[PDB]
Amino acid sequence: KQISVRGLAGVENVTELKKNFNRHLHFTLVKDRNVATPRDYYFALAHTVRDHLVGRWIRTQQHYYEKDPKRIYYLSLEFYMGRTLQNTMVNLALENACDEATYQLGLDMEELEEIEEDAGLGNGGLGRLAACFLDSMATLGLAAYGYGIRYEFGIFNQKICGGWQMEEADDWLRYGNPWEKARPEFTLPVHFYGRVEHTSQGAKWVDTQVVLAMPYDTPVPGYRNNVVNTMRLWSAKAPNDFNLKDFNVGGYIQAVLDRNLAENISRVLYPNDNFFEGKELRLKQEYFVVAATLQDIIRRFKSSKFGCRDPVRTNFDAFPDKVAIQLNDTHPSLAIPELMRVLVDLERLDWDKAWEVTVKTCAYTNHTVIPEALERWPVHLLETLLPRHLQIIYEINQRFLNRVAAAFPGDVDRLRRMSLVEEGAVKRINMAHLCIAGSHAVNGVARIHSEILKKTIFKDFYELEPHKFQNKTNGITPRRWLVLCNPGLAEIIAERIGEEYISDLDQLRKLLSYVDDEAFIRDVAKVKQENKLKFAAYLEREYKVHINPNSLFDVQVKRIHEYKRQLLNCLHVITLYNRIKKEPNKFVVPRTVMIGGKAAPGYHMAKMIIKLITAIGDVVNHDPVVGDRLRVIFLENYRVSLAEKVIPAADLSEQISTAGTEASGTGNMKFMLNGALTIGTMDGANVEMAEEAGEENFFIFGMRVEDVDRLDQRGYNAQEYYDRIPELRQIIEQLSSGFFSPKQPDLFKDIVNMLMHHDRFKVFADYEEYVKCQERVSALYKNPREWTRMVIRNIATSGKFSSDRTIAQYAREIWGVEPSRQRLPAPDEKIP
Amino acid sequence: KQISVRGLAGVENVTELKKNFNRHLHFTLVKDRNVATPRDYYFALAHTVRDHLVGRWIRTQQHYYEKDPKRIYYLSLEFYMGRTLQNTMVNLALENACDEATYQLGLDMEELEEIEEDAGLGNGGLGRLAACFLDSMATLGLAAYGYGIRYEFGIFNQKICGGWQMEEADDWLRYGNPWEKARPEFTLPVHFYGRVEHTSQGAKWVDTQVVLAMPYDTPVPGYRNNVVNTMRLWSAKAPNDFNLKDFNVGGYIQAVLDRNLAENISRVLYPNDNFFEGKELRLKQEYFVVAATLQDIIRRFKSSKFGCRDPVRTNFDAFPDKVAIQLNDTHPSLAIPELMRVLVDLERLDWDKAWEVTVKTCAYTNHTVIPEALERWPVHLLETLLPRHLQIIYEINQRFLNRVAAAFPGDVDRLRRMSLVEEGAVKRINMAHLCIAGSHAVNGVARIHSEILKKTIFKDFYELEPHKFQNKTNGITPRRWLVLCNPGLAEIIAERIGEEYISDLDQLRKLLSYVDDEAFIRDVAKVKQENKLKFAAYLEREYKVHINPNSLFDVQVKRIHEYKRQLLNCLHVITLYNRIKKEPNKFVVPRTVMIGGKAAPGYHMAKMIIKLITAIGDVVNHDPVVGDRLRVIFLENYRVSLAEKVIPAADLSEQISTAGTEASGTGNMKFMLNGALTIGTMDGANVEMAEEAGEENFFIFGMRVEDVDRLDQRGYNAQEYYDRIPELRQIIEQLSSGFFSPKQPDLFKDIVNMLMHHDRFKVFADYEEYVKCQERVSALYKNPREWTRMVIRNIATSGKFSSDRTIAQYAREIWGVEPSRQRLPAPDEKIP
Ligand SMILES: Nc1ncnc2c1ncn2[C@@H]1O[C@H](COP(=O)(O)O)[C@@H](O)[C@H]1O
Ligand SMILES: Nc1ncnc2c1ncn2[C@@H]1O[C@H](COP(=O)(O)O)[C@@H](O)[C@H]1O
Ligand SMILES: Nc1ncnc2c1ncn2[C@@H]1O[C@H](COP(=O)(O)O)[C@@H](O)[C@H]1O
Ligand SMILES: Nc1ncnc2c1ncn2[C@@H]1O[C@H](COP(=O)(O)O)[C@@H](O)[C@H]1O
Ligand SMILES: *Cc1c(COP(=O)(O)O)cnc(C)c1O
Ligand SMILES: *Cc1c(COP(=O)(O)O)cnc(C)c1O
Repeated sequence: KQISVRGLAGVENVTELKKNFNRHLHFTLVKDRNVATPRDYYFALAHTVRDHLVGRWIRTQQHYYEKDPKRIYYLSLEFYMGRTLQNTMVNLALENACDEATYQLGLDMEELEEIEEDAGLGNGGLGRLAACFLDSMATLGLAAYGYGIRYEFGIFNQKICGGWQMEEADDWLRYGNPWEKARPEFTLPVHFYGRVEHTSQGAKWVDTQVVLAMPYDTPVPGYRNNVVNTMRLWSAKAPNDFNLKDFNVGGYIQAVLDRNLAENISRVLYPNDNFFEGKELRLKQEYFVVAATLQDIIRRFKSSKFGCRDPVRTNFDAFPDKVAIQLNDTHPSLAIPELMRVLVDLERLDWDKAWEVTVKTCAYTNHTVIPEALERWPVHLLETLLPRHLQIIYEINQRFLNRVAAAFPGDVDRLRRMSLVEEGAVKRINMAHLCIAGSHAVNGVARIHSEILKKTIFKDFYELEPHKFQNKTNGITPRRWLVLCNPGLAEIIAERIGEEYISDLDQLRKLLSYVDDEAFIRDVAKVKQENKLKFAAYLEREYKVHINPNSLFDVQVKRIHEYKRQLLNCLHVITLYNRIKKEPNKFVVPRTVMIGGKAAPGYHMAKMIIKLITAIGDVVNHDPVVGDRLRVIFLENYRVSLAEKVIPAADLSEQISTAGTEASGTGNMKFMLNGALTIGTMDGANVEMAEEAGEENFFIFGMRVEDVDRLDQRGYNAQEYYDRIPELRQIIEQLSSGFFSPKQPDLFKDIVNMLMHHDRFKVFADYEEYVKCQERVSALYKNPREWTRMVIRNIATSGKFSSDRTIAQYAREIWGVEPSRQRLPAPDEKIP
Repeated sequence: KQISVRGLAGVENVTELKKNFNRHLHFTLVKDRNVATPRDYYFALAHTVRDHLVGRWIRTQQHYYEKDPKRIYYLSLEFYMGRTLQNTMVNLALENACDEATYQLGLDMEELEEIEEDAGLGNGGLGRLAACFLDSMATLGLAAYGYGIRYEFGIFNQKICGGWQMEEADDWLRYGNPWEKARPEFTLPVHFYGRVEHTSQGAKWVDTQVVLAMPYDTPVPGYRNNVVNTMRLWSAKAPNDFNLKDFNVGGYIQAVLDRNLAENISRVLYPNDNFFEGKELRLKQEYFVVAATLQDIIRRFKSSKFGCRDPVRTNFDAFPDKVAIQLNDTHPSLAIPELMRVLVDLERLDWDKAWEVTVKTCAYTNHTVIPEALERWPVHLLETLLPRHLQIIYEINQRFLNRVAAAFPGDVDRLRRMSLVEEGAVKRINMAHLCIAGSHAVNGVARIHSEILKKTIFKDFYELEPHKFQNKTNGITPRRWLVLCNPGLAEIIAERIGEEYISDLDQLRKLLSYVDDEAFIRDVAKVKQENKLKFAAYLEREYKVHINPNSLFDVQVKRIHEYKRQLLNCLHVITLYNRIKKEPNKFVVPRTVMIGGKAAPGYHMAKMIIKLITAIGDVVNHDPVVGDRLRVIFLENYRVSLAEKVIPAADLSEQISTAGTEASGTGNMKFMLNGALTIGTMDGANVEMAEEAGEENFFIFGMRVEDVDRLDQRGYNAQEYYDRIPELRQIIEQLSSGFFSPKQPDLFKDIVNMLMHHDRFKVFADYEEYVKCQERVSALYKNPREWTRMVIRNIATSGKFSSDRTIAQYAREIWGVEPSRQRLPAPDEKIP
């Protein structure tokens, strides 16, 4: 029945909304009632909600121009936004008035929200982080700017055909985007290739090709405080001139068709999660965000109340007190040599003076320690495409290694290990060394990840500069991740403690005084039950299904990777299958195991792991002896809007990374706040979460970081595990015999040789502890009342994992900025 | 001071307009007064004017769906619209209220109209015709549809650098288009390549690639009668599937970058005027309009009150009484085999029965007799790209030549001359033969052009089917071409005869009773003078100039071609130059000779002719002895909105085509209605115009069609002319000596060898008569009063050259449709 505090259904504003809705169907959409579709209705609603945003967005921006804050620019190559409609109504408190208004126009608003396409401009974690951050910078009142690429194809749509992933182009822009404001008026040029001449006073980047960067702005509304900040996303556009001009007389028409070569820089998002691919088109995407963003930054500093102020030079020795740029991973590292290039080559500051300014402005977030994720660009590729930025990266290495030398006299290996230039047969630039060297702050995303950085990959850097290294554990936004996807839970919590918790999540602690309160136990388990019934039917309707809603909904949803160990969960699922087929009239707690997530194309192992899951589902789900008891499902095309549907309905969250690989995790937190219990290793933010709810209100198993290290020193031999555990040996035999692949028996023999001979993530070493820890999960699900009271101990202790906490600490400890909860005055106009 | 009847500046609607204008700056544009530019103001105005259009457009279309007219589809690959803002206000009578409203918002509306980009979706004549037709079908109340390609780059922008044309891409869509309504909702597929299998009952076009055709609609408002018709322009979009799907596993990312190959079909307009280029991309553009349009046509027949009606089959033996398709030139000829393909292959009608339906639906306009303009497609290219349409074109040739054979027994040369298949070493299909064979009507665009067709190129066709051949002389729209570009002239005429003439131009005859009326002579010469002063300053401001406004403004503006004979006008200009330098203190009527127009890139001669003109301007305009007396100017980037500025200010119209080459002409008519006097040959519609004003109120010279034919029989020898005329011989010597090219003396030696040795258009044969006829022009300009009274005899007799006359005859004699002047009721809605 919903009607939670989705705000007020004010009679006035409901008459105002129905009116404006009907106006956009007519004037904007040019459609009449006896020819408009649901999609037409979705669009009229989008444009009406978007109209209540703009006086606040115009006022917020006018406001920062006269009040001149220090501004925070968050540079990221991914912004994984998902849908905007419900969120904007949550934030603007329009949700009950517009469901009334559409109720009375006769429509079902929840039906129309499903017509919205996700903005899938990110891959997984790093980009959802960027998107959660944005909401929390807007809610904390900060003059903050998200800058990225407007990709026309975001992350691909995954189709499973014959158990295999088939990729499809994510054509999210086809029907339009009501939430962007193209600003061609504000287009800027980006230069590529060319050459350098060092003439008279200095270096000059000459005979470059030009690509134009065209801005498109989306409003980011804070939670109910009248602040609407901007995300500025750049599109690539060919110049009107050389494309034809100069002697490129190989066809006028061919010359016009070749504009595309240059518009290809923002055509598509590279589909890889935690993996570097040294592709020239990725380096152009990286350089293109940085060049157009830095011109926008320098232009707002110059012409923001310094526009007035002369008397000596444009003094950039105020630039760090007016500017902060956060580098989200090393994909924007070119911001360092680019700020040096404009400062030294264009503004003709002195190197030392421009460097000090660059360091005090810049800061870097590391997102993984895994080697193959790290960005090490071929220097042949850097000086063709950016010959001046390679000069500048050489000068910087030289001055930095002279700082190392002077502080660690004679330690010639330190010099070679700290170098930004990796001498090897294919000399490369290590971009994370660049970022550490040119940022005043470097941070990890969970305390364990941040300690691993200090003790192993950046230890040379940490003893040279202890002061750069920090931690800022990730967060999730309680607006999307609690009140937007779980209005039932938010209602029952608000009903007991109020609504002040959505901008102050630590308040969830007050729920601890209701673990022993019976009305609350019935309510917490009833929302969980409605959400499970609502997801059961989602799959029978939108994908034909019959899952059983009374089973434990066991879900692992995240990008498909070997470190994430979807395969361990796979090994758990066929044990349980085989225990059942051996003692079939033995009771067992029923479960639906749902596993979903995207594989990069060409990550062959990840593509085999999808095929293994669906192959376990083909057998398990069609065995008459198993019945209700076990159902294996692959959840196709996992994305942000599916995550808002499957994380509310889950009972068990599966976060089983090998310890020391998952830097933080954030699905982690989405499940803890929404009432699931976590099975997991002492990895990433899991460690912090078990610390917040009590180890005992969590299900930890497996090796700790020391134990993987103790096992690598020995040498990991999986033949030992196979040999010592019959249950495991049997799974391996089934796999290699063709039990799961009848017609093609040797299909999964790649995963078996991987597990048996070169498994980097030690699946078999965590298997016994995982099957045992999984017995304890089922034992407690059997006790409903007690499963629900540790769920309440998890929800009530989730406050630390709100992004408002993360961002209030980035603000204070790195940007040097202060958070506000205050409402911007922002009404608007009126005259007659 | 303007304020003509540009309608009423109603206080109410002026308050309504200022209000809505301010609304779009805020809600649509997201801009505030202290940050909006002129372009922002232009856009808010465009969106407010466009809002008064939509209830009429939605009502007009609802109206044709219940009233079910026969619909007229005008298939054209060019629609040369120009700007839409002023036109829509002219047609909707909003022009005085919006100039008041913007006056009071403080803006200058005439300033904001100049921010509008032309829709330059056409090359010259054929496409402006299509655009004039559209306005007149909407003004005559016809259920008519313009269908074309939405090109992203229309015809190039011409820059002259060093006297040479330099092409630039026409990026008209950059800042947006407020007048289109994308309708992705209504996307349809177009198939290419594949193969045919003839299975069981019939042929099947199998294994085709698919390109999606995406519709974009623009409103076409009739003059003040509440009718708003649609122009539907198709965009090419890649499928989401094979682009990646199938084994096109040569990169996921490369697969996404290759979507462009298919979106290239509507990237750019081929820049050639009256010239065929057998390029595969042109044939895909041609097939793409036809396939998506014909699906739209069949779908509105089926599902328009026949949607209700069953009881036997969908009977297409009602299709010609419900449908008319006009083929604008042979660029849509594929409509014939495509209607046969759907009817025979898809609806499984019998061939004879589907053919009769195709002929009675189809009709064809020929636009030129010049050979190199004619479209003769390589059959290797037709059966790769469209293997079924080549089967169908073979069957049709076979049945047609069996009709010829039966009626002209034994005439084996007729058979080979009438064939749609030109056997030659590169077998080709003659598309005009196809069009004659599959249309029930074929028409020329001027009576002489239409007689030339019957007597020479299609004479075999005419004696086989006399009944197909017709004439429909072209027209120009008096809305754009009189009241929109010349409000001064329209005011003074309306002031004496009223305003009913703008939808009934023949009324201009009433002005004949004011040739001997003095108030009218002062008024007709004063508007001409204001318009000349307003164009003088246009070039000094927008291009730095100082032309003299008291000189005779002598202008030839049209596409650069050898048949058009810009070179004869060039030969006139240096005679006059040399007469002056020989008798310098002899008075001569001063003139500014303006020549402008676009050359196709790679039409080398046309590109030399531009260079010759600017080279005559470099010498002539910098001779101290010449002074005020002669100024040669190249009018750069001639397009529709420049034509609205230079045709009002002209005194002399130059239409000097070699007789029998210009099929009709329409610049012709624009100048006659706007008060210029025509110098011209007895070519195209010039013949009809001299017939309407009296031969004597015109300046005819040169060979008539018989004389060119009499000279070709002899053989044309230009050495005879050179030999017999000293003035000519001298021009040739100057040209070949380097008089006009000091630093590179042999630069124009290509044009001299062309003139002297292989001039197809007989420049020198019309030279004596042209210099002599030009003496008579200057003699009358010396007599102001008498130049103005023959101008009044030209304006007063222009009525026949309105497109409402052309279209009322296409309607009656070919579409079988009746014209209405009645106002559609069309107000709109209201409720509380
Ligand atoms: N030159 C100016 N005069 C007055 N207001 C301005 C000016 N420049 C910016 N503003 C205001 O501040 C906003 C900041 O623009 P931007 O620098 O692009 O983020 C503008 O949209 C206006 O509200
Ligand atoms: N995320 C990944 N993890 C591990 N190996 C990968 C991953 N993505 C790709 N690969 C490997 O790296 C190559 C380049 O990446 P891609 O074309 O994206 O698969 C592939 O051909 C595989 O050999
Ligand atoms: N199925 C229908 N029911 C009612 N009105 C319709 C229907 N189909 C079309 N119309 C009306 O007629 C117009 C014609 O659409 P079209 O066939 O696309 O040119 C629509 O925009 C509606 O105004
Ligand atoms: N409109 C034209 N009239 C005459 N010759 C032309 C024209 N356009 C092109 N040509 C010739 O035809 C060839 C193909 O056309 P284009 O590439 O458009 O110039 C050119 O290379 C010239 O040889
Ligand atoms: C939050 C989120 C993630 C991150 O989940 P992890 O378990 O941290 O990998 C990935 N993808 C989607 C769609 C998400 O919403
Ligand atoms: C009307 C028009 C033409 C046609 O002029 P002609 O003299 O018939 O060639 C060509 N181009 C433009 C821009 C026009 O407006």
